[PDB]
Amino acid sequence: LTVISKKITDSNAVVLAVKEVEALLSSIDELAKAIGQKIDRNNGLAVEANFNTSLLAGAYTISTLITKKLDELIKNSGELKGEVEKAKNCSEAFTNKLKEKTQELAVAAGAATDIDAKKAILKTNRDKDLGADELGKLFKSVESLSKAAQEASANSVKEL
Amino acid sequence: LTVISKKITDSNAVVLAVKEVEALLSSIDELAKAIGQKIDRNNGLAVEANFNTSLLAGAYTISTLITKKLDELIKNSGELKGEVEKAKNCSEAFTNKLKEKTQELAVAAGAATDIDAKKAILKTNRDKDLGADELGKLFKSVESLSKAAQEASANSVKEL
Repeated sequence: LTVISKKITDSNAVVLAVKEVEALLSSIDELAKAIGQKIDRNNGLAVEANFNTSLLAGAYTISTLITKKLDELIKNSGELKGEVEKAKNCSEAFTNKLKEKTQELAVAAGAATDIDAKKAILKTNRDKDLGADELGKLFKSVESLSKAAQEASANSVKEL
Repeated sequence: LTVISKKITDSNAVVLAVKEVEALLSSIDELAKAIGQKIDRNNGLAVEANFNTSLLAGAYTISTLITKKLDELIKNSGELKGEVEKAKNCSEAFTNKLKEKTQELAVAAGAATDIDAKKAILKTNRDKDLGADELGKLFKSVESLSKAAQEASANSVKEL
């Protein structure tokens, strides 16, 4: 069926666009892993602490690409327009909190401390006041948008 | 058709897994954008140079997650097993080159220069000798694996 085909196609590009953002979110989690680290030829990472300024600059730029993908998805989001819009607003709030905190996160001579950096990009830190709180709100909202997997998978399992 | 359904499902999880890696690759490109930068409350990023050690540590950890996703995909890759395996080998070569270059990329007190960092993670730098060459080989090979879009899209456009 032509329309039934076009439906499996629409719900396809929707999960695709959402996974792209999940993957960008996952890379901010890898960045948190590299807080106060250096590449280590035997161990992968060794400790080289209290120099996280540019590392944070890279989480900032990734966060602005996530907002962009959330935003472009809205026009193609269909019934999940609502969930996309609240996903994107979380992403903007994360980016805005990092910008508020340049005193702690944007330190001269590279030297944003590990303690401050974890308060920005480590979902699980106890102190979350430099962006970490918003990062977690953004994961949860994108994880609820990813309910679009059940939506699309049911589209194809319109075999009944 | 049950089997024809199962085929649209298989080719679905294949593009999904590939987009996840494309997105992880794209985040290394954002990291390159933040080479020698800091968050800037008016401008997004301002210049704070020659302190890129941990930033590079984060590209390292992301690169090891890409190999992992390429590797897990092989068992579910079907006819594109061949293209997945050469994608993963590029990813391992990128990660191995970063490890070779700890003298330049893993500098004490945070201070890996912008010049050396671009030779590792900036696809388009002229000098590519600290990983940048392998990063580009990995993009191209994953971009050819993403030919799995035509594969899957033709599966669904088995409407004839």
